[PDB]
Amino acid sequence: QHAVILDQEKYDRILKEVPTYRYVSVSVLVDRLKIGGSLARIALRHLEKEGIIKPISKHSKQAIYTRAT
Amino acid sequence: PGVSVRDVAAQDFINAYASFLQRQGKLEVPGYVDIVKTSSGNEMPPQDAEGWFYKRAASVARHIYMRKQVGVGKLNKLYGGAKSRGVRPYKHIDASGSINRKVLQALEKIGIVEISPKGGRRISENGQRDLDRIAAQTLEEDE
Amino acid sequence: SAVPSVQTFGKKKSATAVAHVKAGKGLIKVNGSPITLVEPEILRFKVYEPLLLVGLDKFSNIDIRVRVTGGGHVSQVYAIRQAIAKGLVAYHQKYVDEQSKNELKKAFTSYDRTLLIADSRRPEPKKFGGKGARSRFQKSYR
Amino acid sequence: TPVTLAKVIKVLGRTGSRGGVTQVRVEFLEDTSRTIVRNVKGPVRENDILVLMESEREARRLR
Amino acid sequence: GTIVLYAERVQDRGLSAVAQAESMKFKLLNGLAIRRAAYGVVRYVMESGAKGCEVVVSGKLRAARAKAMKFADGFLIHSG
Amino acid sequence: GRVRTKTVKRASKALIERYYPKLTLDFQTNKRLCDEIATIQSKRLRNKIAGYTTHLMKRIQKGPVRG
Amino acid sequence: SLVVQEQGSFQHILRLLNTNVDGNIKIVYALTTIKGVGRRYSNLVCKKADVDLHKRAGELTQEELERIVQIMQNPTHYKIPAWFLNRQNDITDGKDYHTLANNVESKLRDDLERLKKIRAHRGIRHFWGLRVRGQHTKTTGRRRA
Amino acid sequence: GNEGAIRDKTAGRRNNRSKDVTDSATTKKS
Amino acid sequence: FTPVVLATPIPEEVQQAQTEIKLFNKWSFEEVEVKDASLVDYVQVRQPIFVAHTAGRYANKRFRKAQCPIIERLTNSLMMNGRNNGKKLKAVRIIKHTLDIINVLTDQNPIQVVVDAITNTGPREDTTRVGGGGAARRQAVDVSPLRRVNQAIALLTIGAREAAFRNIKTIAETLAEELINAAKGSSTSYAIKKKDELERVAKSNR
Amino acid sequence: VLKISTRKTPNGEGSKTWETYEMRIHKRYIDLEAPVQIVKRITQITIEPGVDVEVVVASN
RNA sequence: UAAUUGCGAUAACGAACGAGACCUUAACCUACUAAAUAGUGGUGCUAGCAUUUGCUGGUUAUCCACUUCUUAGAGGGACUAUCGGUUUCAAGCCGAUGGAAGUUUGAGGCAAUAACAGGUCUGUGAUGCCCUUAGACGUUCUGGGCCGCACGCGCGCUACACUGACGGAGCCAGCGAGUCUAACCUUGGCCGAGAGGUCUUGGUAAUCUUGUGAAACUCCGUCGUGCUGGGGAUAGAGCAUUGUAAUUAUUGCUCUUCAACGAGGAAUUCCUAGUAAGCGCAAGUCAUCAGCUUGCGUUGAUUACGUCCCUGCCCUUUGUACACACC
Ligand SMILES: [Mg+2]
Ligand SMILES: [Mg+2]
Ligand SMILES: [Mg+2]
Ligand SMILES: [Mg+2]
Ligand SMILES: [Mg+2]
Ligand SMILES: [Mg+2]
Ligand SMILES: [Mg+2]
Ligand SMILES: [Mg+2]
Ligand SMILES: [Mg+2]
Ligand SMILES: [Mg+2]
Ligand SMILES: [Mg+2]
Ligand SMILES: [Mg+2]
Ligand SMILES: [Mg+2]
Ligand SMILES: [Mg+2]
Ligand SMILES: [Mg+2]
Ligand SMILES: [Mg+2]
Ligand SMILES: [Mg+2]
Ligand SMILES: [Mg+2]
Ligand SMILES: [Mg+2]
Ligand SMILES: [Mg+2]
Ligand SMILES: [Mg+2]
Ligand SMILES: [Mg+2]
Ligand SMILES: [Mg+2]
Ligand SMILES: [Mg+2]
Ligand SMILES: [Mg+2]
Repeated sequence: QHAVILDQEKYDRILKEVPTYRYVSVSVLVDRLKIGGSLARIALRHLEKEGIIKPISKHSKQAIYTRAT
Repeated sequence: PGVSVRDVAAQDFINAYASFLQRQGKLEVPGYVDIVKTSSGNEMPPQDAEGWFYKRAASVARHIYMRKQVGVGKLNKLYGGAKSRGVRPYKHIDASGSINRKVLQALEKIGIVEISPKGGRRISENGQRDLDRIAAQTLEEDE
Repeated sequence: SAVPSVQTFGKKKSATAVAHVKAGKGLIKVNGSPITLVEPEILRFKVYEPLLLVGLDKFSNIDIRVRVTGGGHVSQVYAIRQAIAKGLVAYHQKYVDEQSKNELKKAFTSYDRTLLIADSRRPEPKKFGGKGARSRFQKSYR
Repeated sequence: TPVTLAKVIKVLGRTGSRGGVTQVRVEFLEDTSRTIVRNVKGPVRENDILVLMESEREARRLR
Repeated sequence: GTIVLYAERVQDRGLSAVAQAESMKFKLLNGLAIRRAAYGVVRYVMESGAKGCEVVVSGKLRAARAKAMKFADGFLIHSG
Repeated sequence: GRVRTKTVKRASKALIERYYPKLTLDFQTNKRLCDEIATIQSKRLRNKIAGYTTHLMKRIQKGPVRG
Repeated sequence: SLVVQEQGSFQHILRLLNTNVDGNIKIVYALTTIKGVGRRYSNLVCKKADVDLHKRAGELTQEELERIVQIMQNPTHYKIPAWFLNRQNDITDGKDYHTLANNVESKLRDDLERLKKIRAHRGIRHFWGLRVRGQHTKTTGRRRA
Repeated sequence: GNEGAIRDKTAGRRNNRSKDVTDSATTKKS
Repeated sequence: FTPVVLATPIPEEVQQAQTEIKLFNKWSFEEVEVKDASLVDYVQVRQPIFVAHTAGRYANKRFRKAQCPIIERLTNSLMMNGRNNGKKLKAVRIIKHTLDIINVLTDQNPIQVVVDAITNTGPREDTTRVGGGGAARRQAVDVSPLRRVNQAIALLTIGAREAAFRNIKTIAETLAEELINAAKGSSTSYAIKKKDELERVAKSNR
Repeated sequence: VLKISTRKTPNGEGSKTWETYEMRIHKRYIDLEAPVQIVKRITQITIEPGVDVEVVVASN
């Protein structure tokens, strides 16, 4: 199916692939990887700890993050 | 220069107080508070098992503040919502009493409210200060 | 004492919305809260709108007491944006001056989204033979 | 690919036995020395500009 | 004692069709006929100053299958 | 469709034929005149009438009208 | 931020109550694969069992599987009020129960056999195949099965 | 009573569902 | 920008990007032009307005419908199918997000991206149903400048919808992809896929 | 505005034609202050058929 | 023209009914009369925050003033006005300006002449005739039945989900109703997860329920294309309210069972603006029970401003052997 526990191997992907695309959303992560959507959402929280990605529009429905800086 | 809770964002204010309430240790959260749905309408219990009772109380504080004296019942309706009735049309059904009532009684054991004439509880002077004090700290969230 | 306080109102659908505008320090408050916090969310600029066409400096010398009764979360919005701009011109009517007043009427009606004229749309009565005013029940013939 | 601009000159009557087609005549925007009647589909008024495909034909009545 | 019945006369029975009501009743329950009773009543109302009148009888007139002769005269309005 | 009925027109042709130079091309004043020189049962009609006899006027002063 | 790895602490399909509980679906809902346990119950069982809810079934220790299995035996002991239970005040026993697993069709078949043995209406209805509660059969319930 | 009822065969639902529907159940015209 | 204040707050991000100039939610209406004639005075992108919702009236005069911004029209045609009717608010959010998304995908100007996909999606000549004599036939009539905006928004806000159904994506996202495709003739678009197939039937039976 | 809605049709034939009647009840009060005679007077010097008048003492 | 509505044409002239007028209701009034059962301004008394005078509350009346929002009385208001374009350049129609309002201003009440073997003797102490009248087809009493289920048609409800569901929080209507020889609308306190309960309470009502703090909705989250937590039929188990009486489950509540339904074939309904659609609410019924009607407000659009292609109707013409009138 997809993936809902951090495969560590597929953790490496997440910080070496997300600065590639300049539109990262909730489902962007879902489809270019194979996350469970729930962990796409906590991928966001993570990837905006010391943010690899930079936010512009945060919302309960929608998430809008750009590339680097 | 004179902060009232009527100056503070309803989401913010009641998200903060509900956190200061929770780290004030002594609210007097009922024994159950981990089995109830807040109403007969709802399907599941509140998903934040830990501190929704604080949130709930934190709503009533602001809600009795921007008001006069509200009662147990008035709250049951404020909170109660739409409700699936299965294959039947939805109607509004009120919310739990032993939840909201217990909130108010245990809001008096901290001193944010008190039984007023005309009915129901009013905000307390002891508590009217409390909100405006913690609302300010929300108001100055600008680092 | 009694102060120079013009008063106007604004309606949209059933929503009545009172306004008190005196000579003040600048506060602009709906119901009991600053006009910054009017959070039917997206419709935020729908209430900021009277404050920009005509320049924020006109509001530096005036206290705005607004309050909304009836209608909906969206009708109250227009109900206030009306009374708010309907008192600004109504202060200039009296205390200020005609000539300056009509740059305000001109700022808005060059842009009128109701603003100072009420959108007379009411609902329409339901009649018998269907659920709606125009909507009829489904007929089956055979 | 020949793409024709054409300002409306005058709107005639309404044909198509259904009624959803309007007879109209136009002014060829680059060569104003023109006047052709074409049949329209949408609600058209005077003035506004068409985009003619096979810049000839010029039709009449319709059912 | 706290309830008192009064009795007046009438504002001339050409202006109340409640008066002409029990009038047609007695006429026919005196073995009369349609036209004689109907044209009769109407001629009263006409010569009572009224703008117009209409007396309509439905039911079994010449018996058998039931009919409905309408006997009117003068000026009547209908709608507003 | 706005078609002034006869009862309107039959009175517009009637106020002009009587009181002419006491009338004018204006609506508002003519409306006032009808209260003096005539009798009309309803306020709305009064105006409805007034508004036609004032229509005729603006073309009376333009070339005579048939009847 | 539950961006968490592990190496073997996760395991898909862990058998409970001779049932097959998928490890990839959240705990509360993973357990509901079992008969007799709805979302209400499984939301409460896992609360008393000191289990972190943010987890998937696949995680959680086999002593955390032990805490939950056991609480389901007797909820009446772990401060779970009787009105959460699906067989309260039995007809032939007089105590409170929460039947689980294979034992769902068990006492259910029994009940039906109870007002079958006594040959009462609601049972006769059951037997016949028809409906048991006073709803109409003239117009509805057609297409069968 | 019920004893005759529950213990009656040729009267269940199978025996009903087995049966074909009368061909005068989609017919009117009086 | 000469930023006064008074007895009540009023933030500088409000003060500035406004009294200076009425941007969108915060994009500027200026310098965006209808990149095709005929469709202008139908694609209303000139007189500016902040939010895509106004108690306006466009059902009294026949053509007063175009004198409303294609912005607030793009929105209106989103709230569709019964489940969504009369939920402008959810669309204005759906929309406000959509311009943000598009502005990310291709830098540029998001209110332009809209227009660029409202123009290149209006069918030039269509297909009527003439009597034909029994087994009827068609005729290649041409279509209004108003129908090249009406049916434009039509095809589009049925591309974003019909996709994001039982699909993992959001409306604002598929309304950003489907508005970018047609914003340069991708043919991956739903709108384009039908538009250039109406111009095919027309060219057929003239 | 006392409203009654009923069917036109006695029995249930034909289109379901609904017709509604009103009754309109108008209330109003007037507060006076005056001695002994003016009280029983006003009740009698101001009486009319159809109009239902009533005078209240004071207080509770 | 919406109209036998008018301009006109005129062996007709001039009129009556119908349509129009009219009445209701929804829209405008800083102009008139007023208001502790409607509101606001100031002022006392009094609480919080800053103490910058100030921002915010409380006091059903402390004192006084006012009528903007409120109520409804009296009138004002619109006449499709103003200009333009068309047309016999007539009735009019179109457009732009103003205006609260310019599609009969929106929506209704009413509404002729003639006709039907339409429907109602089961609304009537309306009624002819026949029937029937103590082994009553009168009546009352107990139980059952109107709901009975291989199935054919009609109106409806909820749904298939991500523009969603669930959990928090946000929080806004109008139309309405409510207790005398009684027991209705019910806040408040307390008790109970609930549904409820118990003790008091206001109201014969712009006064009390009630700000009916309704729902869709909004935000923050949880879930994540999985017949999934979408969906809630079927069924077991328990607790409660109505009633003398709940079994063939009245209704409500709690847990558990978790089916069909993955957008619906031929065919078909309704609809032009605060309309469609979605939403919930009061009132009818009512001891109890709405998935039903009658109305109300909330959110609020795509399209049309045309035609006779179709299906109905109306007018004129023409055929007729029909007149119990093409059953
Ligand atoms: Mg609510
Ligand atoms: Mg809620
Ligand atoms: Mg449901
Ligand atoms: Mg409605
Ligand atoms: Mg009439
Ligand atoms: Mg289960
Ligand atoms: Mg079927
Ligand atoms: Mg909306
Ligand atoms: Mg005539
Ligand atoms: Mg008449
Ligand atoms: Mg008062
Ligand atoms: Mg205008
Ligand atoms: Mg018959
Ligand atoms: Mg009978
Ligand atoms: Mg029946
Ligand atoms: Mg029907
Ligand atoms: Mg659900
Ligand atoms: Mg919600
Ligand atoms: Mg009141
Ligand atoms: Mg499921
Ligand atoms: Mg369920
Ligand atoms: Mg069981
Ligand atoms: Mg009811
Ligand atoms: Mg019924
Ligand atoms: Mg002939």
